[PDB]
Amino acid sequence: MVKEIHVEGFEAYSKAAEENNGKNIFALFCGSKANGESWCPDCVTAEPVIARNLKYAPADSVFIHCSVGERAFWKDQSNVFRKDPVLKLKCVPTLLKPGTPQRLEEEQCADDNLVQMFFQE
Amino acid sequence: MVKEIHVEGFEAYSKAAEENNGKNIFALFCGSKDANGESWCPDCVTAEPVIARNLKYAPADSVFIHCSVGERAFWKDQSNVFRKDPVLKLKCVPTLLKPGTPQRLEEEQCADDNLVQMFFQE
Amino acid sequence: MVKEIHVEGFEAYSKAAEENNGKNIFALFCGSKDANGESWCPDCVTAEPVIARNLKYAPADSVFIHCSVGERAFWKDQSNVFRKDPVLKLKCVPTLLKPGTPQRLEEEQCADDNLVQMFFQ
Amino acid sequence: MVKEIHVEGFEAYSKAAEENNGKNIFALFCGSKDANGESWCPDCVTAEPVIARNLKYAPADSVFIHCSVGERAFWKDQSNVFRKDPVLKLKCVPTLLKPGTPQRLEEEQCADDNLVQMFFQ
Repeated sequence: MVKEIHVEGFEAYSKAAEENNGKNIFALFCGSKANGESWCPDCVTAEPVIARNLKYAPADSVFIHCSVGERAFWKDQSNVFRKDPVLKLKCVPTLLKPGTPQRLEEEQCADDNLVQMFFQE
Repeated sequence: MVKEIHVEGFEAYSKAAEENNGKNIFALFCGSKDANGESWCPDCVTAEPVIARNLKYAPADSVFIHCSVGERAFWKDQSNVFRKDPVLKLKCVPTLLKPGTPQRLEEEQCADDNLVQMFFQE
Repeated sequence: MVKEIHVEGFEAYSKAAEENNGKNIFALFCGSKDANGESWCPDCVTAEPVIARNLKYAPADSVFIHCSVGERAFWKDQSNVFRKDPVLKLKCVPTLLKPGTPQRLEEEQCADDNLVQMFFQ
Repeated sequence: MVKEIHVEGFEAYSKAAEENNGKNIFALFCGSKDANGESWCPDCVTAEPVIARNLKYAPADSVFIHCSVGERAFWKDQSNVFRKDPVLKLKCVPTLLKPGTPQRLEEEQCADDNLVQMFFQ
């Protein structure tokens, strides 16, 4: 297993990221959950692909699962995730290694080989 | 210097990419320029010199493909061949990408001197 | 002008249709737009102006429901509520239909000026 | 209907213009359409239907000249006959112009329904 952190919203994400700033951080940005209905279909498709490829990450990695909030919050073009100078999120799902060019979006987050490449190097 | 190819449109990109498939390819996708070198894509204008002075960080034997996607009116079409390509999946210009990898920069990140260095660096 | 309702998703369409059940209902089913006003459905983009300039041919008290079915990822789901509804039985976007009738146009026929006129007139 | 002339290239355009010099001429300059295919000019393709549906606003005597300037490579030549012509002074395609007047629309303005109606009226 790889360490995983589950956060809801930008403040909770920021705390997790700042407390792991010394580590190999991978982050998935996805829509919030009717508990057991995500509003983001491509998020739901990505989760299991990401889950089965996390083993390819280097041993002491940290996986942050970040729920961005409700669809209406996410649709706000000026929301904190879209305007963050490092995250610069354009959509959910996004898989990213913060502060690097390593990014996958939408259907690419369910692409088994690209997700393996993302975690492995 | 690093080998550079300058291509205009999808079929010309496709030829360069397929003839260099055995090589370490970096690609920049930008708006086409006018007859005075004038560009409709302001973020593309900004990115060009940052990318130019960081290419030296790419490995030896890299190939840099400078791809003009065409006019604004071509690019504005949400169904254009660059956006629908299953590998490129372009969402905006400028895009800096290693095709078939997670290595991608978009818009103002293409003019970020440290992210562009990191993108080329190996 | 003809009365127009703009709805997003199945629940909002269902409200509009049930509150207009005593009226002459025309419905367009289209891919959802981005903040950018931009569409993932190119046949939907081509149809809206054709439909906009032919709506004047509808009987004066008609009700035109513009229904955004959701994102591509929602629509691609072959079992989604729009495709499975017993009355709508949507097979594609765009679809122009008078619910519970044989009157239906799909894909490029929604940008056919004479067939769109015929649909409303 | 309004009289229309379809010409390919400068010499053909010059013959149509000179043979109609007594008349109210409107001219559209667009890219050539390659064999079995559309043009290389997307803004030309967008303009054509807007222009076609507003031509009825033109006055009595009117003549509409549809002029293909040639291939993209010819057009991109900054010294080509259309760009250098002392009356046409073309800067881009599409261009809608009443030769020898200040009446001119370019690029996206050629698909602006109200500016095109105004140009013909």
